Amino acid sequence: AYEWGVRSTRKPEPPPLDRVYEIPGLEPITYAGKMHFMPGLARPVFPPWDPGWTHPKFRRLPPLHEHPLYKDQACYV
Amino acid sequence: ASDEKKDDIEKIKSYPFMEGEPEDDVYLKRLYPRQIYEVEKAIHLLKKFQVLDFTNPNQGVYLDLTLDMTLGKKKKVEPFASVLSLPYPFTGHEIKVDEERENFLETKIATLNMSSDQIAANLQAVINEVCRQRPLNLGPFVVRAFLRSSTSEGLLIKIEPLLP
Amino acid sequence: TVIVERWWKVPLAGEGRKPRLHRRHRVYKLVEDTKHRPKDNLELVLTQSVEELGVRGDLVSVKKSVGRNRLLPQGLAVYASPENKKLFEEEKLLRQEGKLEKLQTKAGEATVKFLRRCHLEVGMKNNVKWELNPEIVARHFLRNLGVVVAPHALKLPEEPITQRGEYWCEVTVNGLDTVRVPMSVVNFERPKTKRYKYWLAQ
Amino acid sequence: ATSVSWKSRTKYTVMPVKMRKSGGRNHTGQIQVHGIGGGHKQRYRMIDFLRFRPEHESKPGPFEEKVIAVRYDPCRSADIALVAGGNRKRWIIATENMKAGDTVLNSDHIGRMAVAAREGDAHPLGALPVGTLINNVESEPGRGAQYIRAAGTCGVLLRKVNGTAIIQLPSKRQMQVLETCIATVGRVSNVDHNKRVIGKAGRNRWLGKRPNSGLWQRKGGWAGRKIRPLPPMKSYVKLP
Amino acid sequence: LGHRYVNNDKLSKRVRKVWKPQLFQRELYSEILDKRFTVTVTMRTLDLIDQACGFDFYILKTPKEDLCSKFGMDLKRGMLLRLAR
RNA sequence: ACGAGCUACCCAUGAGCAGUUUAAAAGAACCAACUCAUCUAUGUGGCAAAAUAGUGAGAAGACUUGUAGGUAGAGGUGAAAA
RNA sequence: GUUUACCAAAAACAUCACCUCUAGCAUUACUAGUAUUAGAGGCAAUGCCUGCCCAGUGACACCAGUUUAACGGCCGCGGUAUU
RNA sequence: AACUAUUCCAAAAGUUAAACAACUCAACCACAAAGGGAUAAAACAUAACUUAACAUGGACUAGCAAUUUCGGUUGGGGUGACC
RNA sequence: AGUAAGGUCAGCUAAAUAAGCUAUCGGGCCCAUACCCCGAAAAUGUUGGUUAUACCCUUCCCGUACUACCA
Ligand SMILES: [K+]
Ligand SMILES: [K+]
Ligand SMILES: [K+]
Ligand SMILES: [K+]
Ligand SMILES: [K+]
Ligand SMILES: [K+]
Ligand SMILES: [Mg+2]
Ligand SMILES: [Mg+2]
Ligand SMILES: [Mg+2]
Ligand SMILES: [Mg+2]
Ligand SMILES: [Mg+2]
Ligand SMILES: [Mg+2]
Ligand SMILES: [Mg+2]
Ligand SMILES: [Mg+2]
Ligand SMILES: [Mg+2]
Ligand SMILES: [Mg+2]
Ligand SMILES: [Mg+2]
Ligand SMILES: [Mg+2]
Ligand SMILES: [Mg+2]
Ligand SMILES: [Mg+2]
Ligand SMILES: [Mg+2]
Ligand SMILES: [Mg+2]
Ligand SMILES: [Mg+2]
Ligand SMILES: [Mg+2]
Ligand SMILES: [Mg+2]
Ligand SMILES: [Mg+2]
Ligand SMILES: [Mg+2]
Ligand SMILES: [Mg+2]
Ligand SMILES: [Mg+2]
Ligand SMILES: [Mg+2]
Ligand SMILES: [Mg+2]
Ligand SMILES: [Mg+2]
Ligand SMILES: [Mg+2]
Ligand SMILES: [Mg+2]
Ligand SMILES: [Mg+2]
Ligand SMILES: [Mg+2]
Ligand SMILES: [Mg+2]
Ligand SMILES: [Mg+2]
Ligand SMILES: [Mg+2]
Repeated sequence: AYEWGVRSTRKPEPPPLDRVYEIPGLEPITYAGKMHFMPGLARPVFPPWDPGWTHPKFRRLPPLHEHPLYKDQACYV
Repeated sequence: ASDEKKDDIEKIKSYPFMEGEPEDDVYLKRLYPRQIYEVEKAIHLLKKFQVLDFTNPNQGVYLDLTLDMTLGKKKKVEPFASVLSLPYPFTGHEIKVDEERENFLETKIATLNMSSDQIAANLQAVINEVCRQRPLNLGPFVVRAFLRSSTSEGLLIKIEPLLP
Repeated sequence: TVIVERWWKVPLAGEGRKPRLHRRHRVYKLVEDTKHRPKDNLELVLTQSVEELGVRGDLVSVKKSVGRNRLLPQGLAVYASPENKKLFEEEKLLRQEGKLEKLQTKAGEATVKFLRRCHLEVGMKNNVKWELNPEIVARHFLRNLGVVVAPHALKLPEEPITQRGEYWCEVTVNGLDTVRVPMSVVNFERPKTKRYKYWLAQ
Repeated sequence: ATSVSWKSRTKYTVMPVKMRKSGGRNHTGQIQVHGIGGGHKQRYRMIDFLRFRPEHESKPGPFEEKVIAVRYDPCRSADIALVAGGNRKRWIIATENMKAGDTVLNSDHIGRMAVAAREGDAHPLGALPVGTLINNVESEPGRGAQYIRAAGTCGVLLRKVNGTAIIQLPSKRQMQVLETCIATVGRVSNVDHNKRVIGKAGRNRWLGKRPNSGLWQRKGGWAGRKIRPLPPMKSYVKLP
Repeated sequence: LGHRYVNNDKLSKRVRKVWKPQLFQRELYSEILDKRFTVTVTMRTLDLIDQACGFDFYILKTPKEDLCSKFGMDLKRGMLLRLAR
């Protein structure tokens, strides 16, 4: 079929990981220690951000099925 | 001498050949090169093949000789027909030439029932007879020899010792 | 990989010093290219018998492209390093001391493969009485199937054969592998006549 | 500076979508195609090329839809028609005499004998009669309609051999395609688009074509009436 | 990077010329790491692999000046730590 | 290296065209705002490194115009005047 | 309608029309299009017409060959009805 | 030259491989064929062909384009002539 | 003015082996003419030099042709 997305308009995929991460049993050297970008050092991989305390406005939108009134049957409004 | 037939003469000379029966008792003719060389063994084998492939004891052995009738100079020599009677004629014979001029001649030697010594003697006479057209030592005249009977295939005769 | 040399000479510097390089020393000329050479072959030791190559533990100078693509990655063969060769050479000594190789030569394995799927036509002429013996059967291999068979290798079913029919022949190579090939005894035909009647017509 | 293409919408919708003109400038910003720019502002309608598209995968059977209205599309030279069925609507290219309150059948079942060719039905090339006029040709199964979409252009099926159909494009070039591809029977609407006459230079500017350059170029060897044999048939069937 | 003479004649035009190696896409197997890496390799690299009689031998025997690749040095360091540890 | 705040063209986003004549908002007609600059006279270190006065052509369109963005010198742009 | 802002506003360029040429097709131009489409050009509405010529050159075919609404070309000497 | 396009060779990847023109003149054989009067060797020491997308080296054609110049004497230069 | 360039039967062409066609002259065929068939004659613009001549050069003569521009 003809999907309506366009490669340029869609969000780019993440850049390929550095070759150091592919070597088993080898700790990569990243610039996360100096908390700023530096050429020649591997790009760090960070775990998903987990705010200990939830904030109303700045939190991600909860999934629809998380709502208590969510039901499998499709009702038309 | 055309370069096309010079390639052919190079090709036939490059065909591998080995002496004696290999270690394997049973092997493919494709895998191993020719082995049968002796004239005395070849004549006996043809008589043996007559027993193995039961036919008439009398068979005309039409020998095929891959004669180098070319490459004397840069200009090739022309075919001819030298007639010399064999010491043991079968029951002066012309030496025919190939229609395609592919450097092979088919001339009858003798009957199968003739003894190997007489047939080998006839073979030696044929070798000297064919070389009479170009007896020069500048280039070789014989490349390969294949002795076949009426109901048998040719054998690669070790004709190099019999050239002189 | 290209190989080039400078057109203009470079002045010397013999005290272990880097020589002076000028613009005219950048002018190169291609003297030889490594990809246009007639490439050589790669020698490998086989760790498993191949259908058309040698047998388990054998030296073969296969084409360089083949070795890196299907032999080495799949484990059929290993690099023929000098240290690797003596491991197989010593390995051979153990089996051949007690006659336990049973692997055949490079051609010997191919002989078994061909004889596994083959049929021999034993053409006999009925105008004269014929009796089949191992010497006669080996003849038909050379002409029909192109197989050279030692007279002692063949083991006929010991039943004299005087009429056309279907039988079996036991073929043994190097006294290690025994192959039972089908035997088809049919009336003999001249190949010039036989090929005219069947091959040329169809 | 790199620009962003306006084709950012991801979900299909029948309503017209906003559209930005280019003017021949590529993403870099330089002119690549001359004589384009300064046209009347237009909105784009999302056109569903794939005729056979079930609402759900639960029932892959043939379905029949209803035509609501036939409108004028500024982008293409043909006329598009709104078609609704089930719980969705689609903009598809209308054939020569498609009108409001009409029913259109979409099917893919390749039957042995035949299927009657109607003016709006879309059927695979394997079930259509030999002498059928077609448009919206699908080059490969599931790829979608790419060929024969201009106003008044219709291709004619030629023959079906060894489970493969051969059609004639409007350029009088034979094309080979698998018989399972979906095609639409009939001729594309707005037949007299070729006979339309532009009354003044301004009407070209309204459409969006800028005037040609005034440089006088002497004709080379490329010009002159060229008689050339028809190129061989283009086949999209991959022979194993 | 360099120049050349057209027709290989000195009295001819001087021309800028760039010679590029022919690159190939291959995946290699290392016994020390037991992982397959899809690495852009050249025909000379494969010849050096055969000359050293092993991919791991090629990395561990060729020095830094011969390898001239940060991936190779990291590949050696990964295997060198594997042996010592 | 730096320049499309003037100018050539284009992409966005806005804003103007009163009266009069005609089934007409028709690249129709009369005539302002508005935009170009035909002819002549002053001016020629001038008010002005291209203007003033009179007179002219278009004035619902291929029209004028504000803001902001894009194309950069082996090029950009051009209803070719190099 | 447009052009040499600052010596030429024109008979120059553009233009509706006609004609030749090149292309069977997908994710940034052409185009979210598909030969009644889109580019590279010539000539200028309408009306009556657009004659002859592939030798050369160019293009196509990439071979014979085919093309001028492709670049271009489209004849002498002598005599002859009182003058 | 680069670059764009066309074509070939090399590199690279892959595919397949052990081969055909009698005729019995005599005559055996119930046939089907046979025997005497040929049934070789060989395929090529690898060979042959295909190869999408990218892409290297060396050539061919075309487009586009780069570098550099355009002699002298002359009753002023050009033109004719001369060296 | 300069430069270029040519002359051949009565006419037009090709060769310098001076030929071919037509015209002209004579004869045949027809009632006569023409067509047609047969036979004959015919020339290298001019002077000089080119072993000697001719295709060449030179002299004389006729006629043909291009150019004559920047201020
Ligand atoms: K339309
Ligand atoms: K800007
Ligand atoms: K002023
Ligand atoms: K004007
Ligand atoms: K031509
Ligand atoms: K003077
Ligand atoms: Mg010193
Ligand atoms: Mg459009
Ligand atoms: Mg135009
Ligand atoms: Mg023009
Ligand atoms: Mg601006
Ligand atoms: Mg008004
Ligand atoms: Mg008006
Ligand atoms: Mg004024
Ligand atoms: Mg005034
Ligand atoms: Mg006044
Ligand atoms: Mg006015
Ligand atoms: Mg007016
Ligand atoms: Mg800039
Ligand atoms: Mg330019
Ligand atoms: Mg303009
Ligand atoms: Mg001009
Ligand atoms: Mg000019
Ligand atoms: Mg005007
Ligand atoms: Mg001006
Ligand atoms: Mg202006
Ligand atoms: Mg003016
Ligand atoms: Mg017309
Ligand atoms: Mg006209
Ligand atoms: Mg004009
Ligand atoms: Mg005109
Ligand atoms: Mg004409
Ligand atoms: Mg021609
Ligand atoms: Mg190259
Ligand atoms: Mg220079
Ligand atoms: Mg000069
Ligand atoms: Mg001078
Ligand atoms: Mg003068
Ligand atoms: Mg001159």
